[PDB]
Amino acid sequence: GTVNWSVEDIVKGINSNNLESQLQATQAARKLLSREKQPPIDNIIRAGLIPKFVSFLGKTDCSPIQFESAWALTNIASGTSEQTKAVVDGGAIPAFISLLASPHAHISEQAVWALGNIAGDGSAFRDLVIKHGAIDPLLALLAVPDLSTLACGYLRNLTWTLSNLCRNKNPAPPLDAVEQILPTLVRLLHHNDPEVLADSCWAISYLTDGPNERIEMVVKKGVVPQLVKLLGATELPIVTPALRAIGNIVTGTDEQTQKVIDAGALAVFPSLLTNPKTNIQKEATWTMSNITAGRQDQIQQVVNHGLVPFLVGVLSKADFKTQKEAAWAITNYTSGGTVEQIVYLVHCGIIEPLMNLLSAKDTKIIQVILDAISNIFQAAEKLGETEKLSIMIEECGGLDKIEALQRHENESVYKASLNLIEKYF
Amino acid sequence: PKKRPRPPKRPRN
Repeated sequence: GTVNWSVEDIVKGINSNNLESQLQATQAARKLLSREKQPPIDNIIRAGLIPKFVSFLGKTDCSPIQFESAWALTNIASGTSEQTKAVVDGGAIPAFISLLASPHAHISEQAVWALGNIAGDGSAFRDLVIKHGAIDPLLALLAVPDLSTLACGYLRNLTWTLSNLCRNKNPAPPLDAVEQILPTLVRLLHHNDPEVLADSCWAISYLTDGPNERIEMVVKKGVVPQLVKLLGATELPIVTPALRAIGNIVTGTDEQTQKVIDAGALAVFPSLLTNPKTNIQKEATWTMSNITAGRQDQIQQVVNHGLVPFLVGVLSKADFKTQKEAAWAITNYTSGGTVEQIVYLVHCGIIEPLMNLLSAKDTKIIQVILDAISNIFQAAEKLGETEKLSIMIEECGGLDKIEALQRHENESVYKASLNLIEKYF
Repeated sequence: PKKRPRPPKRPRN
């Protein structure tokens, strides 16, 4: 009935003075913009229909046209920043925030969806949606004794829109808004729907990606144990944002990193550091590098959980970026660790892969590996076993690497290599 | 030892 309409017919129907003809034309526009294959968003915009849809959003007497217009504008705001800006310029933000209070659940759901698309464009439209006062009705939609009584799709769309209101930086979301949203985020983080859990973990990862003050706002709510529990989840869509948030949290203070450790996160890294997905391995190794850059008792906790063998393994075989993160972890371990801990590191078989990685075409990992080498040699000097070490490095073909690096382009590279071969070989 | 650093829109179909 309203399928395969032309934009000219849609315009002719919406420009009529017949609410039913306008409704049919708006539904035709919705069906047109709901097509997976090249929806004619720009044609609809050029036609000048966004203002008419935004006006229809306010016709409470005709809820069907409200729903159809919300759907159409949602799909126009789902595209480019210019198309989302066209939606916003029509005055759709306050209209959607008003629709949030609709007695019809499908209309309020579509308004949540549209506002999520608008806030996901970037920090500017996000903060504008917040200034128009969307957070209060959004959270009110979730003010129920048990979230399980809400419809699955409804709760998922609300969780995702809230995640987008926590998303993007430069600037990060307003502090008062984050404080307003966090308790509902904790509630959702304790929900049982994997989609809700994944979106809530993404929201927490967004909120934790920044200065230690934001990380502290998050950690004070006590979500770290639940983040670790979800880190042990089987659904990768959940593990990814959980690991991202844990890593973000360990980028901060030693006390926040210790909060992460106390929740039992390390017990999960034996799997994360051998995870078949390369992104998970890289994120876990980067988190491990930021943990090895912490206090000595935290390095000792890393040792106790048997994670040094896993770092050795990742260094021996893994995607090169994960190997670079592992080299950073090793250098931090050797820079902040004790002599006993560095001796343990050597006894775990770090030297051979550390040497083998010195033949890479990335100067930075070369510098990192050479710095770790120097630290291990210093710890050996404190024991008088420098010679034994030197012999190990020679036996695995490392001295050849350092000598060939003496003739390298970068300055600090050949400087450190020459220092090594002069002071120990 | 230093700590280092490292769907926005959805259509309804």
